Amino acid sequence: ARDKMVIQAIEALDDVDKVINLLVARLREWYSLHFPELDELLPKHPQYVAFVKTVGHRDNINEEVLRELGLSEEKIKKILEAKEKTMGAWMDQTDIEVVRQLAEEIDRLYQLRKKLEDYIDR
Amino acid sequence: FISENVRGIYAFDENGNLIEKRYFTDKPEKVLDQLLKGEITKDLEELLNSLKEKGYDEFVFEHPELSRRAKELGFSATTEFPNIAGERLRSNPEEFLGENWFEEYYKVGVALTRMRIQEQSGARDKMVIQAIEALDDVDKVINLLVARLREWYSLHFPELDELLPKHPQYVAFVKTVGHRDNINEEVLRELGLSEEKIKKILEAKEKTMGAWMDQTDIEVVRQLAEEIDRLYQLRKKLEDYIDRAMDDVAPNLKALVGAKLAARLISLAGGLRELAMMPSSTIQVLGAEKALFRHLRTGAKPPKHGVIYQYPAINRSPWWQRGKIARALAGKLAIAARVDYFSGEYIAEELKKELEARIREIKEKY
Amino acid sequence: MVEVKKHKFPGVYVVIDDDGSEKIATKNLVPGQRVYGERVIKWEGEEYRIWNPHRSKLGAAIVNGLKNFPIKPGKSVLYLGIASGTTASHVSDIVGWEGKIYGIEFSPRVLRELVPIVEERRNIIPILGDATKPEEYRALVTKVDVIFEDVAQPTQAKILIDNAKAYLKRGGYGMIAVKSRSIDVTKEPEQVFKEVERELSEYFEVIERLNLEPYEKDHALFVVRKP
Amino acid sequence: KPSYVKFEVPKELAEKALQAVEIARDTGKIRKGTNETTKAVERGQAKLVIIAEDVDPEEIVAHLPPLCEEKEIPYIYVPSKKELGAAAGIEVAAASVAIIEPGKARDLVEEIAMKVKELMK
Amino acid sequence: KPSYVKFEVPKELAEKALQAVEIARDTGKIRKGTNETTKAVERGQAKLVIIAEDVDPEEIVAHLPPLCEEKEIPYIYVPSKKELGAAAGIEVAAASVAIIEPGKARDLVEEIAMKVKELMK
RNA sequence: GCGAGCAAUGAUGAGUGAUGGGCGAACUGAGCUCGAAAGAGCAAUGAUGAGUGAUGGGCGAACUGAGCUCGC
RNA sequence: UCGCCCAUCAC
RNA sequence: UCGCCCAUCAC
Repeated sequence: ARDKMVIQAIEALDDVDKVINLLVARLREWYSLHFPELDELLPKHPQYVAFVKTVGHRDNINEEVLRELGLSEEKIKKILEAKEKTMGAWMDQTDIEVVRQLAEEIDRLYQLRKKLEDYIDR
Repeated sequence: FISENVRGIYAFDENGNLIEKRYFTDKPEKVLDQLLKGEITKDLEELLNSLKEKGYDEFVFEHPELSRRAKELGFSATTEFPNIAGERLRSNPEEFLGENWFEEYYKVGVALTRMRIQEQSGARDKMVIQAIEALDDVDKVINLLVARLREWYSLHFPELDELLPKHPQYVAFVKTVGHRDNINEEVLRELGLSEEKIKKILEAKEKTMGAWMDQTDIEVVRQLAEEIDRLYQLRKKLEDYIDRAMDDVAPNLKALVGAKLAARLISLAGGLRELAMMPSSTIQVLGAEKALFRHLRTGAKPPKHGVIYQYPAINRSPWWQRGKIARALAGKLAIAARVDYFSGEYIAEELKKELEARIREIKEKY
Repeated sequence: MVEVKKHKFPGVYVVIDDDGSEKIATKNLVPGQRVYGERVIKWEGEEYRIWNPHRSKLGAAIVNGLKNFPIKPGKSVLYLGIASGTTASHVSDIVGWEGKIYGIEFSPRVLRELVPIVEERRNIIPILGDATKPEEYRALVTKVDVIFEDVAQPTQAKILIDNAKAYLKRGGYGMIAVKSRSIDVTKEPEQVFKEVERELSEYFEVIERLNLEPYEKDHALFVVRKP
Repeated sequence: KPSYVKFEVPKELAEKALQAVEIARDTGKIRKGTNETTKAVERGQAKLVIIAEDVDPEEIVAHLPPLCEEKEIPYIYVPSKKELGAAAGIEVAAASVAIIEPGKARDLVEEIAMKVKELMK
Repeated sequence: KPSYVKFEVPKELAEKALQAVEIARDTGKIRKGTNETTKAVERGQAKLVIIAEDVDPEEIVAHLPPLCEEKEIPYIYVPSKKELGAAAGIEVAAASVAIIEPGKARDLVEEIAMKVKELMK
């Protein structure tokens, strides 16, 4: 069946890219209730997901969680100055657990996108 | 005499025989959290009234502070953790609870441990509306990726698609069974299918019309089914959040100015209706007593503040800022009363953040 | 590429690794589950999980040649300072579907990661409360066959002894991993281990003592019987 | 769209009430912002009140319609608080505006009142 | 009479607890004031704790008796917070004082612990 | 002692490490601030010290590329 | 590719 | 400065 599976693997990569764009739009609109400054600073969807996985609660930021993620110093001269004066509100440390878990689930979908590109070649 | 447990609360005699036991009348995970941290509950009030009406008085409990609340309330209470009630009940539950007692321990113990963390978001009704859209968007991605999974797997075994139409059962088949020549009668019962469904599927094992997937073609289709399994776990993560967070309710004035000051200010206005109607300029001066009188009747200087002077960022504060803070407090107070009265939603930590920005700006200016 | 074999204790397994070394393991309580991100091992209709002695005092003590292991299939056990368990979770695999495990934790976060795993590890029950204060969890536990402590808090001698007054049966056993620094940071570890040996023998028959070098330093493991 | 509205309208009446603010401001007597609107509302003296459709949180103006029934005065809404502030001559926004004396605009405010009394019904 | 003085203290041992503070002051290891008492009463091996009889509100030290029953430690009291501060060597007051090492006071702590354990019984 | 096998079309070295979240080894434990200055007020029922964010100067930093293996 | 020290501003 | 438990992943 493999010449038909070429078509299904190509469509699966665009379908996986479409559901990643959808769940990251949901993650952006939800995390904007806690720290909305991130949405025009980070256009690269996987860096927005890796931030919400690694930071979780917006009050626990430092340089390491930005620098190790490969944000430049030209991005670290933002985020940190918004610690208290972000235009966002406050989600709780106890409520944001579901949004941290949503971000770890979406990081598994970048692995699915990569598993499908490893099969498109094949 | 008393022993303290999950399958209700228990009473035993000096010789270690049962007298009575009673089951709980609120959610047992909340009843255990009270009894374990040493405050007494309605079903134990009834069991000790039963023990009193039987003609006993020597009420030895397991716990010291549960026994404190008991003798502080007025009961004849003492404490011994190894007393003959607990030494019987925890040695052999079979005599008292029934043989499946560990199911009842399990189902409440894991719930108590999942529940022992407190909650205080700033605008939680909005922060749950986003989870209601996440439930709509989660079924929307499941109903997309499973369409790709159906169309791709039906190249190899199409005799399944119209036969397992409920999407989770098709995903579990493609995850756990996978390749079509694995299919046998036993693994379909290990998947939870009925005999009426297992006459079919096995019908097709000898005669399918699908074209071949090889050993690591079926693997990427299994990887897709293994990641869609986690999207059903994510649906449980959202269902368990909605069942916990969508039952919350909190007043705004109670958080912005504190309960006792909010409750006082509501009555100097005549009512919460008036506090939700009146202007900030009047809400500023409510209950100033004879300072407001001499501003009207004697034509003196207006008072800078009424009962809002008891606000915890005005009462201690130096003169340069007390008036500036009182004006912005009266505006933000008029908003919080309007939210509690017209809307019944919660935003009070946003209203605090804005007044806190104005207080920081007052320091930065003066 | 490995060979799977039985160990000297029931419910415990060994693998012969591709490196040509013996490594310790258990048969996974349910197959397909992950528990500490670990090296899981597929077999001919079975699944196994490693018990890593390079980050587990229980595994390291077994490699240092611990003699007396009282945890066996179908039995009842209490663990004090469990979290979820790179070192600890393997008691659920060894005790298996017919036995009972209580996991008690004081540390106010980590037990939240055991809570999902027990939606299939249904022989464990997790309870949050101070292991120093055996009254904290009284409603969700019973008498048991074995008690364990492995975090080595400053209170650890009281943690095992007073839990073993309320929760240990006649002909029951226990285990404790003792570290000197939690009781005194200045006097010799082997001297602090004597002060614990003379307090522990004030309530138990002490059946074994082991030092955890050359894995982990100034930590020791003791094994006890209640008569 | 906010909760506090009581009747539907097109741009009809609403663009004429914004036009009335643009001539009452410098021929008559006016106040701007919701606590000054509320002073002129509670002590009756506002002859017409204008409120925005985009107040956020919406709740700060939600008293103005029922309080204008309680005292018997006409009320109307307009599509943006920044444009209402600019019509009131200020450089910020305004959630509401109050007419105390129409100045030259009397026939125009009387048309607005007479046609709003077709909808408060 | 406050709720924390749960046993009747005689004309003996009280002055010996005062003396135990005086001689631990330069020779043992010691903390003074009730929050520092509280942390050295939880943490490590305290040997003895001392309270005043005139602490008001009584609630601030009312935690020390049940905290000593959970952890097998003796407690005793002396007639005044101002004298207990002067015994610790500070010109203010102290509601309580805690002994971590007795220094010279070791035979005094042994006599107090032996006699109080059989008094309360 | 001497030879033998392999190798720049790649010899050698390492069972050990990464990223994320808490707890424990007794936080400091009495000074501070106003005043011409003695003095006065606050403080062990907690004085003081320990913040986050940003601006400027200075200081430092680590794969090899041929050895490996043996019989008597 | 990353950390550390000193001097300094706003709250 | 020095330890103990924890998820997830590697050379």
